[PDB]
Amino acid sequence: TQSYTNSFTRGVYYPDKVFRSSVLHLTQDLFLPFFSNVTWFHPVLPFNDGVYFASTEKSNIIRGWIFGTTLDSKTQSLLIVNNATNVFIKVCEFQFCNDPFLDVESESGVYSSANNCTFEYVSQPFLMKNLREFVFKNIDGYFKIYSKHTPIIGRDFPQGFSALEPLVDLPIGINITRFQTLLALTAGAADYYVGYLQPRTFLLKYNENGTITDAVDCALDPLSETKCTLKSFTVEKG
Amino acid sequence: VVVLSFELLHAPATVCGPKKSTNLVKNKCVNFNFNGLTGTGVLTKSNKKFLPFQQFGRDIVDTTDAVRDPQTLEILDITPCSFGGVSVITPGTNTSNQV
Amino acid sequence: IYQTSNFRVQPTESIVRFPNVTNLCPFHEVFNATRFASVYAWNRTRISNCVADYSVLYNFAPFFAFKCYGVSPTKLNDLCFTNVYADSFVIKGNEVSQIAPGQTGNIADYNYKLPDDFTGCVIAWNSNKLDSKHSGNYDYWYRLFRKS
Ligand SMILES: *[C@@H]1O[C@H](CO)[C@@H](O)[C@H](O)[C@H]1NC(C)=O
Ligand SMILES: *[C@@H]1O[C@H](CO)[C@@H](O)[C@H](O)[C@H]1NC(C)=O
Ligand SMILES: *[C@@H]1O[C@H](CO)[C@@H](O)[C@H](O)[C@H]1NC(C)=O
Ligand SMILES: *[C@@H]1O[C@H](CO)[C@@H](O)[C@H](O)[C@H]1NC(C)=O
Ligand SMILES: *[C@@H]1O[C@H](CO)[C@@H](O)[C@H](O)[C@H]1NC(C)=O
Ligand SMILES: *[C@@H]1O[C@H](CO)[C@@H](O)[C@H](O)[C@H]1NC(C)=O
Repeated sequence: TQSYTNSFTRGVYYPDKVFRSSVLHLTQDLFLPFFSNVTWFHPVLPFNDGVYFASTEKSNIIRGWIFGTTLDSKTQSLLIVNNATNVFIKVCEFQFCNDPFLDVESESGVYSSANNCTFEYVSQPFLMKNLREFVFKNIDGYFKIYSKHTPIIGRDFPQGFSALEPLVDLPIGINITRFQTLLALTAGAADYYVGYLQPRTFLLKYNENGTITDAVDCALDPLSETKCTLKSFTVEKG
Repeated sequence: VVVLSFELLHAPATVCGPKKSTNLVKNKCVNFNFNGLTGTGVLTKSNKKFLPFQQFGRDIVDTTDAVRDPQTLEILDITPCSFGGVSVITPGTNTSNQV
Repeated sequence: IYQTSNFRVQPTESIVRFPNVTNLCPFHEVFNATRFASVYAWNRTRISNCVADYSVLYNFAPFFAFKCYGVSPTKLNDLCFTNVYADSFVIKGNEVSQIAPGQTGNIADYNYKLPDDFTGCVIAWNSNKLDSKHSGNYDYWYRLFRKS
C-alpha cells in the first residue's frame, strides 16, 4: 500500500503498424523512463498524459476504469469492464455511487443510473500471475488501449523485456483530465501499479522477423546517450 | 415520407461512400492505391513475415517496399519501374551518320 | 560518346484497392415498412456507423416528389458523414410540398416542423392502400390548427 519500486525496463509499445526488419530506429514518443519510480498498491489517481497499469491479480477485481472531467452525470464518462462474455464501452454520463464497487448487478453498485447516452462499443473480452499491461494514451481523439498479456509466472515486479500491441483507437475526444480505477466487491490484495508516461527518445531494435526485442533510453546516463548518438548497441574505444 | 437528415460531428463515422475496389494485377509497371497509399511500381510475391497488425513495409531510408492487400491478407513486394541514362556512340559526322 | 537524355518505362494502367465494404446499415427496413409510425413519433433510430449508401435510395420504390435540400444527389454517394437522422411519417402529397425548412402549412408547422437549417433530404412516395383503412384511417391524427 503506497509503497515504491523501480520500474526497470518495462512499458515499451509499438508506435506504429510499419514493419521493419533488422534495423535500429530512433523514435520520439511518450514513454515510461527506464528505472522510473512507481507506486505499489496493496484512489484519486489523476490523469496527465497517459498511465501505465500492470496489475497481476489472480481475480478480476480491479477491472473497470472511469475517465472524464468531473466523473459524474455532468460531463461524459467512460467505462471498460471485461468479464467472461464481452467487454462494454460507454461514452455517457453516470452519477457516481458512494464507492466504485460492483454490487453483483452492474448499474447501482458502481453508479446511479444511465441517461443521455451515446456511442457504445463491444468486442471480445480482453482476458484470454496473469500479468496484464495497459497504456492509456489519449492523443487527439483516438483513445489508445495498447496492451499485452503475459501469464508467465513472476514476482511482484519481475525483470525482462516485452513489447505491447495495440487494441483500438475509438472515436472519443471529451476532456479526460481525471481518471479513476474500478473494482468489484479496504485492505485487500489489490496488487496493481501506476506509471506516468513522459516525452522521451528511445532507440529500438527490430529483429529480422519484425518484433521489438531491445531498447535503450537516450537520457539515462552518458553511455546511453553515446549509443543513441552512434545508433548502435556497441561502442568502440575512443 | 422519410428523411435522411445527416449530421457530421467532427470526425466522420464509418458512414462513407462505398469502396469501389477493382481487380488486382501483377508483374506490370502500374500505378496503385492501397488504402490511400499511392505510388507506381511492379507488384510481386513476397516472403515477408508481417505481424497481424502491420500494414506497410519500410526500408532503411524510409521508402515503402512492401504492402499488404486489404481485401485478402497477402503481402506484396514492390519495385520501381526501370529508368536510367541514354548514351549515343558516334564517329565524326565528317565520317558517317550512323549511331 | 555523349550522355543525352533518360528513358523511363511508362505505367500501363491504373488500379485501386480497399477492404471488404460490409458494415451494412440496419436501417434499410425503415424504407418500405408500412408501420414506420404515422405522423408524430418517428423512429428515433438514426443511420450512423455503417455505410453512406445512397445509391439504393434513388433506385428504390418510385418516388413522386423526392426533394433533396442538401448537396446534389449525384455526389451524395461518396461524401462522408457521422450521423444521419431518419424521420418516419406519413402525410399528404400537398403536405409533402408544404414540407420545407422553416415553412408553415399543416404538418409542416403543426405536427412535425422541419428543422430551420435541415441538414438533410426528404424522400417521399405514394402509399395509398399500404396504410389506408377501408373506412378511412381514423387511427391517424393530424393537427388542423396548432397553437403556434
Ligand atoms: C521514489 O519516490 C520516493 C518518494 O517520492 C523516494 O523516497 C524514492 O527515493 C524515489 N525512488 C525510488 C527508486 O523509490
Ligand atoms: C478539462 O478539465 C480541466 C479540469 O478537470 C480544466 O482545467 C480544463 O480547462 C478542461 N479543458 C481542457 C481542454 O483541458
Ligand atoms: C458480463 O457483463 C455484461 C454486461 O451487463 C452482462 O450482460 C453479462 O451477463 C456478463 N457476463 C456474465 C457471465 O454474467
Ligand atoms: C440529455 O439530453 C436530454 C434531451 O436533450 C436533455 O434534456 C438532458 O439534459 C441531457 N443530459 C442528461 C444527463 O440527461
Ligand atoms: C521469424 O521467422 C524466422 C523464420 O521462420 C524464425 O527463425 C524466427 O524465430 C521468427 N522470429 C519470431 C517469431 O520472433
Ligand atoms: C472480401 O470478399 C471476398 C469475396 O469473396 C472474400 O473472399 C474475402 O474473404 C473477403 N475479405 C474478408 C476479410 O473477409
